[PDB]
Amino acid sequence: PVNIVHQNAILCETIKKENECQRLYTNYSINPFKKMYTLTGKPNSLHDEDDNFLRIIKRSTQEPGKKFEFPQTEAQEVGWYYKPLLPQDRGDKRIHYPRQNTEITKYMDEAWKQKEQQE
Amino acid sequence: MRECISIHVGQAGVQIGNACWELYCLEHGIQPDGQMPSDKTIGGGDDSFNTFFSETGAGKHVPRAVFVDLEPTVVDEVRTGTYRQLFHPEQLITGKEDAANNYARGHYTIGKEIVDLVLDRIRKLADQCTGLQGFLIFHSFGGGTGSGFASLLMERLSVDYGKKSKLEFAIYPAPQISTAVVEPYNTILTTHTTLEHSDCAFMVDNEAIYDICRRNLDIERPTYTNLNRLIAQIVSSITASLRFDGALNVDLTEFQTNLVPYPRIHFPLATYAPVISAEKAYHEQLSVAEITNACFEPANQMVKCDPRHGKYMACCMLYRGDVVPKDVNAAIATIKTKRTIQFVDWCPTGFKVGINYQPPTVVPGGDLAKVQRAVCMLSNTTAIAEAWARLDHKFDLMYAKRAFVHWYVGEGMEEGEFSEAREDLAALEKDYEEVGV
Amino acid sequence: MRECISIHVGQAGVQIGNACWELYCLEHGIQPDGQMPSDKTIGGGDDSFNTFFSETGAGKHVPRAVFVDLEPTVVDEVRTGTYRQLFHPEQLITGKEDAANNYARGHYTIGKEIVDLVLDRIRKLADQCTGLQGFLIFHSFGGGTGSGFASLLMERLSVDYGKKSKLEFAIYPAPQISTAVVEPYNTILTTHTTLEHSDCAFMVDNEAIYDICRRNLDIERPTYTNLNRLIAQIVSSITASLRFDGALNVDLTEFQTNLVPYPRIHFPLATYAPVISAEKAYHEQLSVAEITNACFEPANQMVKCDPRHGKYMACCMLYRGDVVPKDVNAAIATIKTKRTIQFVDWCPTGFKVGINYQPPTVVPGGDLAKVQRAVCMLSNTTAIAEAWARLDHKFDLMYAKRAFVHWYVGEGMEEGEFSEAREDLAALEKDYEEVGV
Amino acid sequence: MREIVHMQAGQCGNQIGAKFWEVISDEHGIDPTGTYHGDSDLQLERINVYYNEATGGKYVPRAVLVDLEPGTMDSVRSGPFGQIFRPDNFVFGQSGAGNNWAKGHYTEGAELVDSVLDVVRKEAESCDCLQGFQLTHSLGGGTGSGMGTLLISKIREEYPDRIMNTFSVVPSPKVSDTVVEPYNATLSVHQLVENTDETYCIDNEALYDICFRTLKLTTPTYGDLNHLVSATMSGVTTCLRFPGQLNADLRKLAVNMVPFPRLHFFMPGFAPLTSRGSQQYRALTVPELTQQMFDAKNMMAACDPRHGRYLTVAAIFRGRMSMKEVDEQMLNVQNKNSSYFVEWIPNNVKTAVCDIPPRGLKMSATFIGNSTAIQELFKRISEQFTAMFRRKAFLHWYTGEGMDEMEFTEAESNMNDLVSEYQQYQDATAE
Amino acid sequence: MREIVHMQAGQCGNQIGAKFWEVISDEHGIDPTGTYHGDSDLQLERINVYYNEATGGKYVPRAVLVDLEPGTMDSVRSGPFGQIFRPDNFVFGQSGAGNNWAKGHYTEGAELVDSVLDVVRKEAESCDCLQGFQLTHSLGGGTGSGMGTLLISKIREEYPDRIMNTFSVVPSPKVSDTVVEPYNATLSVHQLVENTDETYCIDNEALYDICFRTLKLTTPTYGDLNHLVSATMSGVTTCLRFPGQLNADLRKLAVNMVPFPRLHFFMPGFAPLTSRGSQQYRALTVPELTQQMFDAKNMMAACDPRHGRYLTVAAIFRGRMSMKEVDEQMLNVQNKNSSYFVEWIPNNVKTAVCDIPPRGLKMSATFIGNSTAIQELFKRISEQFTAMFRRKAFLHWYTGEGMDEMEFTEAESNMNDLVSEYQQYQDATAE
Ligand SMILES: Nc1nc2c(ncn2[C@@H]2O[C@H](COP(=O)(O)OP(=O)(O)OP(=O)(O)O)[C@@H](O)[C@H]2O)c(=O)[nH]1
Ligand SMILES: Nc1nc2c(ncn2[C@@H]2O[C@H](COP(=O)(O)OP(=O)(O)OP(=O)(O)O)[C@@H](O)[C@H]2O)c(=O)[nH]1
Ligand SMILES: Nc1nc2c(ncn2[C@@H]2O[C@H](COP(=O)(O)OP(=O)(O)O)[C@@H](O)[C@H]2O)c(=O)[nH]1
Ligand SMILES: Nc1nc2c(ncn2[C@@H]2O[C@H](COP(=O)(O)OP(=O)(O)O)[C@@H](O)[C@H]2O)c(=O)[nH]1
Ligand SMILES: [Mg+2]
Ligand SMILES: [Mg+2]
Repeated sequence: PVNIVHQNAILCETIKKENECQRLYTNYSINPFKKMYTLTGKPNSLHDEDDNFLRIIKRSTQEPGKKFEFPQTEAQEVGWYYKPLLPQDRGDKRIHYPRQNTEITKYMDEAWKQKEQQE
Repeated sequence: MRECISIHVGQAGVQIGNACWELYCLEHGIQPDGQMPSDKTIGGGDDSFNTFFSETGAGKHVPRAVFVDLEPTVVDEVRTGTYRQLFHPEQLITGKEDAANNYARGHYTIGKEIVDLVLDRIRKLADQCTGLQGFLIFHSFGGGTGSGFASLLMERLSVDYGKKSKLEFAIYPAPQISTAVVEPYNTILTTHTTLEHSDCAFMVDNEAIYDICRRNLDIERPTYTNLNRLIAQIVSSITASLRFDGALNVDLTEFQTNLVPYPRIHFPLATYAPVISAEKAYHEQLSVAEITNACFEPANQMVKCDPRHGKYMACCMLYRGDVVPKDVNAAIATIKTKRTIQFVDWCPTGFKVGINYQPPTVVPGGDLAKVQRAVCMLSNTTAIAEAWARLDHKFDLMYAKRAFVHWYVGEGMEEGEFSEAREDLAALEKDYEEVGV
Repeated sequence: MRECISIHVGQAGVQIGNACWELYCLEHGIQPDGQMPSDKTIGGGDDSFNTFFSETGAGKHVPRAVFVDLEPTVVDEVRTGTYRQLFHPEQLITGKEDAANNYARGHYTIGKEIVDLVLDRIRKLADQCTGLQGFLIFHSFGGGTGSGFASLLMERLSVDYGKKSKLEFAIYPAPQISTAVVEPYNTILTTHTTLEHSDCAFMVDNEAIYDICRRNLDIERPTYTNLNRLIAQIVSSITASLRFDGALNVDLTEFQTNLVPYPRIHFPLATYAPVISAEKAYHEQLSVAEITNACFEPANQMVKCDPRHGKYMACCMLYRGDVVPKDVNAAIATIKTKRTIQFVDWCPTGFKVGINYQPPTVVPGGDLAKVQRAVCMLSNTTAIAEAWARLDHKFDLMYAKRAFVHWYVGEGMEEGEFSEAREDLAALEKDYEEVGV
Repeated sequence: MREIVHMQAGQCGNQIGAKFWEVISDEHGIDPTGTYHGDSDLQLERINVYYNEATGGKYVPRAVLVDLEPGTMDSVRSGPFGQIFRPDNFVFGQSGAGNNWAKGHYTEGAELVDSVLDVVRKEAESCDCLQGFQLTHSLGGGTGSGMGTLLISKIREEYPDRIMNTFSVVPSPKVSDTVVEPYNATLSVHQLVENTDETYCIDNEALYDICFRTLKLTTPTYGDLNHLVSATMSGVTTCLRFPGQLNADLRKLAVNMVPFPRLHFFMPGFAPLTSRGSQQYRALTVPELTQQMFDAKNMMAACDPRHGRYLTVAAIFRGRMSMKEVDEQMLNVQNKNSSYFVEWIPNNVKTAVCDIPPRGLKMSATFIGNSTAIQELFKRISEQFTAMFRRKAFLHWYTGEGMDEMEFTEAESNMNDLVSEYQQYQDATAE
Repeated sequence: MREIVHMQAGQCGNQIGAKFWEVISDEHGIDPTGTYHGDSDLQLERINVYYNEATGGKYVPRAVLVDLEPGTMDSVRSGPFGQIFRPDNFVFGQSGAGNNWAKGHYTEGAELVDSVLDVVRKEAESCDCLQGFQLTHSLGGGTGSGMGTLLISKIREEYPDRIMNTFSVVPSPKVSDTVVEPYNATLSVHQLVENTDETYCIDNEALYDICFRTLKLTTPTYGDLNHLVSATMSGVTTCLRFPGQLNADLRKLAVNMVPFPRLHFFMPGFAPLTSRGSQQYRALTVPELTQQMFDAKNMMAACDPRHGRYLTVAAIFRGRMSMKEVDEQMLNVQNKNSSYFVEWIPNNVKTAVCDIPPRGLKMSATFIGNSTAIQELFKRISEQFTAMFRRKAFLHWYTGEGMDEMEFTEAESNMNDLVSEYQQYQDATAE
């Protein structure tokens, strides 16, 4: 092994790296699918904001469907129309027949609630 | 006072769950956030959601579902979708790597890592339970998560809960349509390992769903959305008697006793009617007899088996909507006076019927039409023997000289398990034959 | 009348007190400058703050706290912090040079010049009081000021006060993690010097709360501040009975007499429930049965030590919030009938309950969401035998060839008392294993 | 999550992987100066499968560039997207050894194997759950067939449970392509047999036939062929980067791909390749998509599929479509061309759908077919190797490097066993 | 108020002290004249540790610069941050020393010992609560060895309880940079054994290696080489002047590292350690800091850490971070490195995390290792001392002013004795 040949090979490689090839990135950017939280400031610490960050976190946690008017991948199409068409008055016993419990039933439902836990 | 815990495993479990839970929420008035809004709440009652939801917080309903899969994407879409606020975040369980259509991967490796977590979550849900009638487990025989980790769930739930029943909704591989190649291996393995554990497994062919969607629904461009929407309507018609008052109410433990004649013969076939479209429903006169015979047609049967090639062991009819038991009984009498509809001679009475007053609600953006009555027949015919003889044959051609076997035997299964599964299915086919004679 | 005297010794103890007095101030409505806010408590004030804060004629509230540390960094940070005018400026005792993880420096050389002033101020606070209940001594087992100075302080209070109760809050060394290297030395020394004067010492481990913050509170970067907030919630839950009212009110004088069976095993644990965050707390039933079940879980103790290889010798529950006592009885019945939770053969009576009406109070800038119920659970279980045994084994490995002993023999403690503490911890371990027969 | 590291090796590897990172960065919406500029939210879903996070919202590709002469990586880090990589991952050798397998394997290449494995460990322990390794090269020359095989062997003996795919540019049926290439290809596919859970064989002449029989390309150059390779080499792992109705990752494809371990040599292909003039006279549907999939002209390995039998085919679709139509077209092709599929494997098709299309191209599809027709390529390489090996030709370099004829003879033993295996499974019957 | 007195001895001592005072004045916001040119008030709370208040706003450093020639005094006075020192503290001789231990310990410099001790007493008796003395000398030279060791002996005789640390520069493995360096290295470390309490053996060769391989730095100049050691200075003395979550002072480090009293030779380290180019391509977190912490290309001593065993490792963290991660990574490095650490001492890591990160950095780490690998330097200098003492090389120009051979005899005796305890406690079985 010949030392100066090793170092100036490394020198040629380096000057080829830090020639004009650094861009000095001009955008912080936000990826709204990772989250980190490490401040948890001291209560006595008196020594310790971004509307675009509020907008991007709102569009991250904005319940998608309200941010696009046309759908996406069909799992975001299967529930595109969650609003039930017609007013659908559910109190109408003539049309809708939901099972309504009774005060004679709710009490002993509560009675076997802790009875059934050790079946 | 009654409910049922739904465990949805695999991609074919979670997409059917996305269809099912939107159907239940839109049927019960639940908004996707989990809050019952105005014009939906009624005073001093309406406990129909108690069989699938739980009242929580200060007015929120959370479902009794466990969404499990070994891979991401298809579950974190649910975590970041329309129903991202409906589910408890500890009920949306994912793994790191995928079972890779490998039953060995699903059952003897990384599938047996989140098994403790899912059984802990199921134990917590059964602690929150106020009276359990069973587990609705949604999967495909398919490959990987729907076979290995689902069969592990069968084993753990059977050795833990015991007396509680487990209804499966299982997507069978089609006769002609296939999307994988190791599914003849996976289906036989999971059938062997869940034969002793499953209580009743309702069988579904995707190819038959595409046939009925193109024929009756007039959907020349169908997809998994329509398939799982129709399967959701089937399971809703199963569970409607737990939620709505009817002339004849039939629950899970009645359904199992009425259907299966033997503890190994527990694989029935479901069909739904009408699957008529919105444009073609204007010209029809939907009535009890003409939907009963429509269910008995050999084209709405949802596994590609003609019931002519066999005998009906038993039959359960579930009616929803404006249905009168006189027309029910007249339709059943007409079906019995038909000659080609052959029941077994050892089962003279062959119909268990139920009628519920609540009509099947339809989801906007779907393809099914709103109808005033519907039938959900879940017959137990012998025609499934032809299909499983066919897939035993498809297993035999691949297992003739050890195709796709090195993965299983290198990652943990032994060679003899394949032979044990094959002889178990042979014995079961002979059981079908000797019962059918 | 029912009061406390809170002695905060060591950097860890001062951090606990920094969280604790913020929580106490927010509970009792005091401002950070010490003044009660204007246009409130117009009915004649309230006697709720009298447990912690003394009242002067200027309308300001002076806490009954003695901050002490030999290192003049954290106490000076308190003195220059937001809670500058709240504390008594002469209660903020601080040294000039720290013990620097040396029991000899904390107990003989450096600590003996400051224990004099600390006793003087403890006597001043005790004389300016009516009906003293006990001393809340917040320290840690890391050592130096935490071990040597706390041991010397407690030895000096033993001859002064005698029958008064001394509740200790110590941070136990983690089962895999130790920051200092002489932690076996200083833990064995502080245990030897606190086995005879302590009445009830709560160990609160660090990586246990790290795992709790990872799972329940759902934060991947928990600093010391979250740990101090959880310990502050624990001590607020245990001292809420002296300030508020409700059902059975449990006093500082006598949960020590209902938790300690023999006067060497005064070493219980602590567990808060629910420790769940906001989004996960929103989607669940916060009910008495499930919160007690979460209290009796191996993944929720504040010390990483499985409660399955040991038996619950005694246990005390504190239900802070609107808790109906019938659900409490049903819950404790369910845990008593469930298996895998074991009590010693001399334990048909093993629970003491105390229920309050005041709900837990949320601190702004924290992570725990406010919920209407909480249980602070204190178990004096014998499962800590394994932890005591591995600390004994670590001390044996250290002292087997005289590592890190030259400091102690140069400025204090000797090999003779090292052997004395060795045989004393041998006696403690053999009594601890003699109990479980 | 799932993550893959890409491992350019040689001149061919360092060009194809550079165009690959250009294409996948344009797909995920990354500028040459490493920042997000896209308009669709779903691009930043699975950045972590190919990129590592760097401070200030930066995504650096998990890529290792390996060469035994500096000039190739100097040309790579000169043009667009050359400054997106970690500069410490550029591992260079100031020796040469560009067209000698022996001197690239047991010589001055093997002094660089420690450095390239150190970079591999650094890129592989900085992720939560590593899935596999993708490595790109050609089966000819010293820096892409000796370095590649030694690196694959070392990573296989280090991390045996991860998936391993290599994309190799296999030789041409006609012409020469660097005369000692039969030697290099023979005792490179020798190490490709035991390792490399799946290998993608790409033929240069097949690529030229694709660019000029269907795509026009009146000035077809070199980067367009690299684009054609990179389109499918990105479309294989689109189920890891985008959600779909039916996803299928590398382990899924590997499990349902090879019936036997020594059968992992495939033919890639891209469906919606058409000329600019003929773009107007087209209707992008699943029928025409699978019509251009099942297409001997669009195979990037020449090795005509109708001269053998298909073992397993796979389709990875991308876009808005109906899988009734997808499964119906696969059913139709298997029902019609039944003699070209092995009859002891019923339904030998694996299809998956991801509903995220590329830029433009309303629908697209990627074909991966494992057939018995690669025995033509292996027989050709065996015949040329025996012709140049019988009269001791072009062997004194290897023997003076330090090898011996026993390795070459067992290399032909393994290759002839491989040919016999493909022939046996080609003519095997069901019963 | 904890107090440290700073002393420089020789050319190396004055240069490294000048760089340390420059860096600490930049941290505390003190201009070269003396006025506080800073922003926050938190750096005035503990400014009395390394500064003494004067009339007006001036803050004079407590530095007791020593030399036997005025040349380096003139250089440090003309250089930047040179007028900040008190002009009554520059104590320099006239005769000459700087390569001879006899000339720096027994005569010539022996006259200056009284003056230096007078200045040391004046500076150390103006302190409220003295903690220790930091000598920044260099063993193996002249006054860095002779004057440094004699001053250490006098201060340890006068003040037996205060902590005492040296930052001596050990001889390089290659080159010599001084012919009588093997003589003076032993003759200095003999006094360094039973007098000092901490010795941070910094190496020129490892400094070259860490400036070249990690920092690139095509020209190494000279300012960066001492800038790294000054970063180690300010990293290890952070807790005495800045508040933090975990506070460990010099005495806590003393009771944490050295198990047995003559085992106090520590390996320094500093590890944000980013290169010129690969800094945007690198994400700085606790995993990356710990990876640079436990890396052989980062410990700035000559000895290879693979040889021997780790007795203990300190980890001084600066910045705002999480205790769970900075705790679990020091757990998992021990879990990964089984035989590297000693088994008879469990969990050989002392962490200490403090706020207020250094200037122009997010987070920072200061490695301090007490591995048994440092016995190699002791062994090698014992080898050269034997090799030249068997033929009395350079011995008469030691004996010219006293220096009977018994000093060499029971210098070499202890020289090999320390090798004996390092070997005995290196690989001893626990039980
Ligand atoms: N009807 C219907 N079937 C589906 C759907 N998704 C998947 N399948 C079926 O699932 C089969 C594939 O097996 P899966 O259960 O999906 O396997 P997996 O859940 O993806 O688990 P892995 O293979 O390990 O990833 C296919 O044959 C499909 O028929 C769906 O949304 N609707
Ligand atoms: N929960 C919690 N624990 C802490 C905190 N600060 C220090 N500790 C614990 O304290 C241990 C270190 O020993 P300490 O008790 O801090 O020693 P000290 O109180 O500083 O006393 P001296 O060392 O003599 O100055 C560590 O192992 C930590 O577990 C804190 O803010 N919160
Ligand atoms: N398709 C394709 N083929 C290439 C590319 N680069 C080189 N080749 C083929 O590789 C053969 C020679 O490979 P070579 O450069 O010697 O590989 P090396 O030894 O690793 O440098 C040539 O005949 C080319 O046909 C490329 O970017 N794309
Ligand atoms: N960092 C640093 N090291 C030095 C300097 N001068 C000498 N050394 C090292 O110290 C050894 C000799 O020191 P020497 O010049 O005799 O110190 P002196 O007594 O002050 O003259 C050599 O091995 C050098 O590597 C210096 O100015 N700075
Ligand atoms: Mg899947
Ligand atoms: Mg301290």
